[PDB]
Amino acid sequence: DIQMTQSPVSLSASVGDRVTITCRASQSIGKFLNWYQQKPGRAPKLLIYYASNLETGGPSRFSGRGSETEFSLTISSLQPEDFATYYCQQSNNVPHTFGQGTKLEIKRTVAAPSVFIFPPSDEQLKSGTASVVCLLNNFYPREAKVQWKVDNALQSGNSQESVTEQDSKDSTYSLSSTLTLSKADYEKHKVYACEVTHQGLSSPVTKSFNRGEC
Amino acid sequence: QVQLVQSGPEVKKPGASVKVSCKASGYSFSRYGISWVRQAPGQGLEWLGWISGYTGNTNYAQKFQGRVTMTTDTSTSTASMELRSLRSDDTAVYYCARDKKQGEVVLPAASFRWFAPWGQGTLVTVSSASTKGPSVFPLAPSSKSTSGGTAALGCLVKDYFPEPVTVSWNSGALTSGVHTFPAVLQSSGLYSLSSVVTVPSSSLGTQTYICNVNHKPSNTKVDKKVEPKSC
Amino acid sequence: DTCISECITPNGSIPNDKPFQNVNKITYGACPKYVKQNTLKLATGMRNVPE
Amino acid sequence: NSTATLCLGHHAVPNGTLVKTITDDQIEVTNATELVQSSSTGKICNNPHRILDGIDCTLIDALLGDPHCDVFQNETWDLFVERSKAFSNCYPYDVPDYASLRSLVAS
Amino acid sequence: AIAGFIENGWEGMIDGWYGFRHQNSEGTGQAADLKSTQAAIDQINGKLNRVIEKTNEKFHQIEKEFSEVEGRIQDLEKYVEDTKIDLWSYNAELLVALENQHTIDLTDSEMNKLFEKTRRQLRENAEDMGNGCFKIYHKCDNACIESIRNGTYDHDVYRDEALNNRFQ
Amino acid sequence: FGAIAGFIENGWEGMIDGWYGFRHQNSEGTGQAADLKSTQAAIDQINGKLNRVIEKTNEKFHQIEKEFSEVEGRIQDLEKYVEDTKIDLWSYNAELLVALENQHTIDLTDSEMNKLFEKTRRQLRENAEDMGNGCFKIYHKCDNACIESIRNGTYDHDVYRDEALNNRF
Amino acid sequence: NEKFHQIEKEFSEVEGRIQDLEKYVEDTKIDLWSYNAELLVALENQHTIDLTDSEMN
Ligand SMILES: *[C@@H]1O[C@H](CO)[C@@H](O)[C@H](O)[C@H]1NC(C)=O
Ligand SMILES: *[C@@H]1O[C@H](CO)[C@@H](O)[C@H](O)[C@H]1NC(C)=O
Ligand SMILES: *[C@@H]1O[C@H](CO)[C@@H](O)[C@H](O)[C@H]1NC(C)=O
Ligand SMILES: *[C@@H]1O[C@H](CO)[C@@H](O)[C@H](O)[C@H]1NC(C)=O
Ligand SMILES: *[C@@H]1O[C@H](CO)[C@@H](O)[C@H](O)[C@H]1NC(C)=O
Repeated sequence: DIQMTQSPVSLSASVGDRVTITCRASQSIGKFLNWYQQKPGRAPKLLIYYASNLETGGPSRFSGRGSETEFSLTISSLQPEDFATYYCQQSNNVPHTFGQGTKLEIKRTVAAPSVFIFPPSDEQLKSGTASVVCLLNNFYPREAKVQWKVDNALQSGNSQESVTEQDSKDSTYSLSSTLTLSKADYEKHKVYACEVTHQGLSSPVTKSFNRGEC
Repeated sequence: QVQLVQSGPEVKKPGASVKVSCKASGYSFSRYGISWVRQAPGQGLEWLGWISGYTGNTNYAQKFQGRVTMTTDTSTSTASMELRSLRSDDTAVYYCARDKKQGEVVLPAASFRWFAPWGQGTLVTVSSASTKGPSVFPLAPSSKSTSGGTAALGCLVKDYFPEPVTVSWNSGALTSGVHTFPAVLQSSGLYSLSSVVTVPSSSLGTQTYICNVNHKPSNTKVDKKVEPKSC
Repeated sequence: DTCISECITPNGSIPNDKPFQNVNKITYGACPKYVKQNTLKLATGMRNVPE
Repeated sequence: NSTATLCLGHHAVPNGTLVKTITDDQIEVTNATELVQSSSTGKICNNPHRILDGIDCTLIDALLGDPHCDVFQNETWDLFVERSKAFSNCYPYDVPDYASLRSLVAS
Repeated sequence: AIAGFIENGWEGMIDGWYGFRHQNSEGTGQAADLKSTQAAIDQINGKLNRVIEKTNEKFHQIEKEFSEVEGRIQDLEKYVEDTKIDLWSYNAELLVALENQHTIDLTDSEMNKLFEKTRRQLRENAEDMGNGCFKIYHKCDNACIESIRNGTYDHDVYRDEALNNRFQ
Repeated sequence: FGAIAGFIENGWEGMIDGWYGFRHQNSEGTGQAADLKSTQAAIDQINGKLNRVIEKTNEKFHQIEKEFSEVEGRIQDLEKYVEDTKIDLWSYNAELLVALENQHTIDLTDSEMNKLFEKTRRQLRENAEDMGNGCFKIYHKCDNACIESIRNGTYDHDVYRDEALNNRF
Repeated sequence: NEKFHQIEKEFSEVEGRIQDLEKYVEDTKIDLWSYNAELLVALENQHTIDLTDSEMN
């Protein structure tokens, strides 16, 4: 299989910017390289075919160059519609292989998260399980680390994270980490904390609660 | 104009077989081929195979060989894709796309060796599970008013299958500061979801906050009033 | 080093059992001809048809 | 049984190799060999050619007789190897058409 | 259950490149054809020898790397060397492409030769099943199968039996 | 009175829906149909060599001067000689390439016609005879559905074997 | 193949750089044409044997 390597995997830019993303092939593919644009909830759409050809009806600001092993896609001036994920794909040999994709994201000033923590709702423990939710709201950039500590003991393998896409107005992210335990395990300990480390603070922030105390 | 229309979503058990159909219009079906691409949740694109509408010849990716069989019907301008011995691995959105001109020799720039147009996509979920109703637990505003001014409250929708579930606040009345997170798949094999909103902490004593969790595959409608803990 | 090799490149000695070479266009001795390809596969069997 | 069946066939392997022809970028054949030498040991073998290691000396420095190149007087070679670390340590000099004098001495 | 070369290849035949699979009253068996196997290998060995046959021995040449900008003469030294490399790179690309097409052609030819050689032996005693196999219309034991494989099969011995079986 | 005739020293200007095909004459009349698999098999090979002749990118920037406004002598003689040598060698390569390519294309398209004929010969077995002109005399009544079964490779020779052999002898 | 005034290909004196390039140019040409000739007769003879075998069949 021919391995396609896209660079970069993520890119932050402003409207009006000029951006170039790169596709590399493990062996020569001639000019049989296609570019597809995918917006979050939609199917992919062809943008550039055979290395340099703009798909009919496509915006003139999109252009592509390259041959053999090196390729590029250029946007002359960024537009609101252009923030999406871009894939390059080779059609020279079978199986057809895709690149891992380049995600175009809106650039923004740094914003620290506002952390919230929630003890398991008393009804949930009546059912038998306990879910502690740690919320990070309206932060940029996406990179963040969330560590759970129960009675100062660091946890591992019992939490799941979920991140939203960039907000339509402020272009920030939001993250939810859910520590799941059994009711028996949950009642054994007292303090429950989630520690958040992010670019927007000089030192990590910890929000905690005491079980059975409000 | 030129268009590909796919069949509806499917849900299947691990041992089963699924069959997706692709309906074409706006071009001669028999002069082109159809390729099949799938996309796992939150993942990149993956090519499955290709079939010619001119000859019926097929090319499958090595990893699906044996498992997939693709057919085409000229009389109804329809291509189909059958995947057998399914797995949780196969849970993805499956696309069809026109690919490769047939019946004539073509120079490279006229070869149509590119995927266009694409179908809307067919969603296939493979899990050892049955449709079940969602469960909602309140995420009450904690701490000392949380903070002097802005408080966060929410709803956790738990142990439901399959996707998706609507969530609104105050019957769509509250739409600012709201954040509904993408569902996550628990090892239990059932999804889980949270929806939260930030609101002025002074509004907690006067305003009532109710999350409405609407699920259709189980025909379940749950409303949850989220109020602060009183000690 | 203490070895025998007919072909010398600035990268060191290379064998000449292959007709072509991608190490260096600067050579001395009995050397393969320098080409730009990194690999050229010469079939030594028939078409492979499984099953 | 009143009849019999006799089949003719050829061998096959589980995992073959891809090669190119005039018409096809990749055909699976049972076996292939590589025709492009692309690796080296990193070392220059001292046989069968006579290799003269300059060490700190360039050929022109050994020709003129830079003191730290005195060891190269009357030397011969099939291949003279000049190193990056080489340096001159005598009187500052300049050779118009340095490349030509280097070529004809080295030849 | 047995099928010939028109359909696929045999991964179990590791004693040769071409051969026979049979099914008769005594059972089933497999045997490689040695002379046709070596006929293809001899040709592949030969092109491996010819590809390497001419020695390329060069000594003092021109300089190909330069540490200073000089202009006209250096432009020419670089252009000569880049011209040489592009032409040899073309020759290398064309050579393997032609050789590989010929290797594929000759090995396909050895298979057809063996099939037609068998067809000529059997004569009216057999029919082409269309899958690379012959239906031998007479009781052919192991010693009868070997006589086909070693080219001593006498069609006249079984012709009367076979023709009766062929036509009602 | 037009009798059909096959590919032996004869092409078909009337067949426009494919590169290779069948023409038949039976009780229901005469007909024609293209064979799509063998047509595309020859086209796929031509497409593949069209892709390979263009696959290399020849990208050059600063080179040598090739036109001169003044007589200079030795260095200019060498620059002209280098470029003239390069052009003659590439011209030879271009001439030999299209010669080898066309010879192979003519061979592979001739081969597809022979493969299709032999593929048909194997189907009919002892129910037909080679008329020598590229046609088969099918020695049994073969209606339109019987012709299509030959064209789509599902023709069962045992169904008609008794009838065919009785007509042959 | 019609060539008239070319480069000098034999030299009576040692000159260095320019003569090194003149010799390299001519040796490169001859090796490429020697390859073309060797491949030509090999390809042609293979085709001659094939076409004469084909006429018999
Ligand atoms: C002739 O060949 C060209 C490309 O080689 C192709 O585009 C064109 O369709 C062909 N002509 C016909 C009539 O098929
Ligand atoms: C050989 O060395 C050159 C630099 O002198 C370098 O560019 C090239 O990649 C090297 N090749 C190998 C195979 O070491
Ligand atoms: C091919 O088979 C070998 C075993 O002989 C295995 O090690 C290798 O990974 C296989 N390659 C592929 C691409 O499946
Ligand atoms: C050929 O095989 C038959 C049957 O085994 C045997 O009788 C005969 O001697 C063999 N001939 C040769 C030359 O091996
Ligand atoms: C082949 O043709 C026959 C006769 O028209 C028909 O009955 C059969 O269904 C066809 N099979 C296929 C695979 O088209």
